[PDB]
Amino acid sequence: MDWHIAKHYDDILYYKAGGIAKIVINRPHKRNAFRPQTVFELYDAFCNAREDNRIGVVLLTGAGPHSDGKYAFCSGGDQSVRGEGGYIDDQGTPRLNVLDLQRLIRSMPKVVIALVAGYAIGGGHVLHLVCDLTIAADNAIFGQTGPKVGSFDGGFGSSYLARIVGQKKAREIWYLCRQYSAQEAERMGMVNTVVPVDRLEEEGIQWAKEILSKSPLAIRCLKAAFNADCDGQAGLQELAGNATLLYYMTEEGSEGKQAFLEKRPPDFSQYPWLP
Amino acid sequence: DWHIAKHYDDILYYKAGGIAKIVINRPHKRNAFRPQTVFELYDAFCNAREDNRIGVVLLTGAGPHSDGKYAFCSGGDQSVRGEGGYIDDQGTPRLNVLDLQRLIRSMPKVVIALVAGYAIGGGHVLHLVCDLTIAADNAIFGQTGPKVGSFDGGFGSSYLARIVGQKKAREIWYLCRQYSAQEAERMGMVNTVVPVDRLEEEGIQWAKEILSKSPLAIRCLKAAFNADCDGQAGLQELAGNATLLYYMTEEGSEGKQAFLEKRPPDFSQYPWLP
Amino acid sequence: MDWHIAKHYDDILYYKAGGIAKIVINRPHKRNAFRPQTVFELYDAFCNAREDNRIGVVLLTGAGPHSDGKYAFCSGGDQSVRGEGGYIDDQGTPRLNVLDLQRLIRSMPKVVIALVAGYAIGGGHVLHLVCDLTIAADNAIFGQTGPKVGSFDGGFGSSYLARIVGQKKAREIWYLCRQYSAQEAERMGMVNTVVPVDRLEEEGIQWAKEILSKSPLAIRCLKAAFNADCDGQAGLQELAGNATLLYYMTEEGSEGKQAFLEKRPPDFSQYPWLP
Ligand SMILES: CC(C)(COP(=O)(O)OP(=O)(O)OC[C@H]1O[C@@H](n2cnc3c(N)ncnc32)[C@H](O)[C@@H]1OP(=O)(O)O)[C@@H](O)C(=O)NCCC(=O)NCCSC(=O)c1ccc2ccccc2c1O
Ligand SMILES: CC(C)(COP(=O)(O)OP(=O)(O)OC[C@H]1O[C@@H](n2cnc3c(N)ncnc32)[C@H](O)[C@@H]1OP(=O)(O)O)[C@@H](O)C(=O)NCCC(=O)NCCSC(=O)c1ccc2ccccc2c1O
Ligand SMILES: CC(C)(COP(=O)(O)OP(=O)(O)OC[C@H]1O[C@@H](n2cnc3c(N)ncnc32)[C@H](O)[C@@H]1OP(=O)(O)O)[C@@H](O)C(=O)NCCC(=O)NCCSC(=O)c1ccc2ccccc2c1O
Ligand SMILES: [Cl-]
Ligand SMILES: [Cl-]
Ligand SMILES: [Cl-]
Repeated sequence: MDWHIAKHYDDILYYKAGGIAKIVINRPHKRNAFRPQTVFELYDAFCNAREDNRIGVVLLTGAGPHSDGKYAFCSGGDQSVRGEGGYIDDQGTPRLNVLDLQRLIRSMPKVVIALVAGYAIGGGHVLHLVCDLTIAADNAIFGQTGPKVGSFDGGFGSSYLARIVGQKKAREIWYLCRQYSAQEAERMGMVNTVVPVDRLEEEGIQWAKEILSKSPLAIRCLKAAFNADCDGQAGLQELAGNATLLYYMTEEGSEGKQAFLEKRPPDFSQYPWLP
Repeated sequence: DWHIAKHYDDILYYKAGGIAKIVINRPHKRNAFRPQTVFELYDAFCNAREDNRIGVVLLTGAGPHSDGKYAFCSGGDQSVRGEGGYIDDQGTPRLNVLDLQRLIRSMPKVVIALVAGYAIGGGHVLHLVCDLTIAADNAIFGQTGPKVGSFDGGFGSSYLARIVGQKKAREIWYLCRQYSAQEAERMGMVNTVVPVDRLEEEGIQWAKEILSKSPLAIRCLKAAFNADCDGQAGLQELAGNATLLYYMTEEGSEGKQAFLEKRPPDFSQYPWLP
Repeated sequence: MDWHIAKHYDDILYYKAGGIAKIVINRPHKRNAFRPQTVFELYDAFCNAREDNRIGVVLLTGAGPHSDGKYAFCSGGDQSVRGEGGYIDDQGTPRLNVLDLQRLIRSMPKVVIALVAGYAIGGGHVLHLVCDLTIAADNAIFGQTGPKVGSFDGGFGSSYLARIVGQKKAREIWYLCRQYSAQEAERMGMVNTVVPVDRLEEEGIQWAKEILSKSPLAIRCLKAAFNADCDGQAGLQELAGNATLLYYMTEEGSEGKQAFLEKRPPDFSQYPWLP
């Protein structure tokens, strides 16, 4: 596919083609671990994709293979910049800004697909989970390490994982910190499909296209609806927000706006009280 | 064996022993429901709810059709769809399947979807809200909303996610692909798969295993499962059953008699248990 | 492994070795059914394990094989002592005290692993479910019987089961009261791994050891986090409670304590308001 570069970053690469955007984590020397900068850039890129009216689907993946032949989606938080209370940015401030990225991916009204080749570990594992869909290469390796490396993600990393693979498997994943193959990840319900490494991107594009032929309004409403099963009032905000969006496309709704601007009482008398 | 219980235009309705059977009968539209179909379905389920002998309802689609094809339900009849809903005979737009969803979900009888061939769109959601699903090996499952300009962001989304998990639920809705009976079982939304010509017999077999159980235990469990999903509405069903059971106690009856006899109640004999 | 007896009980056995405790239900004549006393002792043992700072993992299992060659994890509430409103203890009081045990297993900040050989039925099934993890022998048999024997567990027995195997299977389990093999139990997501009968304990020990090499603080926080997806404010209590525990290890927190004891206003001016 004709990928065009959309913006230049230090830690990532960002492209667009038709209704598809592609974001690539580009720190293969650290198994694509994110440092605070990486997250800022990821945030910026996803935000860009959110703002682009032509983009309906974002493919997220890791740069590879590395000089050692190994693939990686993301290895999570860069431990070489970790200190007191978080990951230290260039200015000395401790951060856990991936939490903001998690929220953006989760709430943005575009479908996000993780394309996992090789390692999706730790925060990189949580990143794949929060994407709407996951397509794995048959060399993909999934797991958490928190309790081994002195961390934990007790937010979407735990609760949301449990809403994917159930409570028994979710706990196993976190407590033992083992590694799981692509086939195991699919069997437990956290990977949508598995393809050969050299077919990964093409599968991503194929899935993106099947989505891009759908109604954008139906898709955004559904995404909000799924979030509403998890995120209480925050979820209701997204779902009700879309109801308001749709209501702002009605004649009935516009009558209320015009009435105010024209400084007259609104006339809703023609509109029925449906069952 | 099956005795007809009431006559309808769009559906068929039978009863035998503790089992009722409701059949969507519009095979010319792959058993799509129009507002009338829903009214009749509602009426039939309500009837089944009211019948003290009925413990289990089997829900299925009429088939095979003249073209040899099977269908459970294809969802909302798009040929009667207009502004704001599906237009009934009287011109009023409706989404009354939402009421049917609620009745199936809340009624204290076990409802089993028997899916042969297509369970698509609103027909897919209908199978989901039934307590159990038994599929024929020719069954085909899927959503189409984002393709045909619709969506079910209620039980169609959230409840689906409580069955197959969030990853698969989203795939189902976003891509609108079709899934085989075997795939549907593997992902957790179908309870078992049998050959087409064994579907009804399997339904009857499952119904019978349920019919030999305590009706009180079953209704309490169904409410309990709903309570994990439906907040205060779910608590209403569950607490409601607690009240029903409390109205079978001597302690509870003392309170009633005391009021009717215009005297203060005496609960002093009853302990405050741990 | 060198198991040392830790305390004597009538209905159960209790051992400890390294960071592992083992609790065994010992009433094989009733397929390890629990009577009120059994629950009291189980509670006491788990509570002991909770109090022991060396113990990080508890293995729960049933005594066997029985004289008839049959294995059992637990067969649930002892129906021979069941009367009006509950299971009658030795003093005549009806009880459903297993509900308290369920809560202790679920909330205690140690990982609990059910090792299921043969029958895990009824309340014994629910007991396996509330344990964090389940390892089954390939002879394991799982199921509920409530609607057959005039009972039901509409608490963790229903809702939590549904958070493991999904709503369709959970309902099947309860409505039909069939039996399910170890392989079926794994396939539906309620068993973490299946091993041969004579490997069950060794697998338990192996899993326990992989957990015991992890950070205890990370593990307790994760366990609370998983409970928070299910138990509303009770879940928030456990999770927030751990946040308080961690806050009580900070210098910032200690300044507040010292200020009060020294009868002076606290000085938090040096501490930043992080993003
Ligand atoms: C699982 C691997 C993907 C690959 O193994 P492999 O053997 O193939 O290569 P390896 O030698 O281990 O690594 C390759 C090189 O890249 C480095 N590297 C790999 N992954 C990371 C990494 N994640 N961070 C820093 N460096 C990394 C390695 O150190 C090494 O560098 P080098 O020795 O050449 O100098 C492995 O490297 C590994 O164990 N990585 C560590 C995973 C990890 O512990 N992540 C942190 C847990 S917490 C997490 O991600 C996270 C993040 C944000 C959070 C925010 C709020 C709340 C919670 C958060 C959270 O839990
Ligand atoms: C996937 C099939 C099951 C069957 O394939 P097949 O190729 O074998 O059949 P087909 O080619 O369509 O031919 C069958 C005949 O039956 C008709 N038919 C089948 N299903 C429907 C139908 N649902 N409505 C109207 N006509 C239908 C076809 O038009 C056609 O008639 P013909 O062209 O020969 O004159 C396919 O036909 C199909 O996509 N049918 C339409 C499914 C559909 O998208 N329904 C609406 C989605 S939403 C829905 O049901 C719904 C309902 C209520 C809701 C309420 C609140 C919120 C959301 C709701 C909701 O999302
Ligand atoms: C699958 C078995 C579990 C095994 O069959 P098997 O044929 O191999 O053994 P079996 O011959 O039937 O039984 C062996 C001996 O142990 C006895 N036994 C086995 N299980 C139990 C048992 N659970 N209670 C009392 N006795 C039991 C048998 O009666 C028999 O006694 P014996 O004739 O030698 O004198 C079977 O024994 C059996 O179905 N046992 C009954 C299981 C059961 O119904 N438990 C009660 C469901 S409800 C429950 O556990 C429960 C508990 C607390 C709750 C608290 C709050 C809310 C709900 C609760 C709740 O639902
Ligand atoms: Cl981790
Ligand atoms: Cl649909
Ligand atoms: Cl039971």
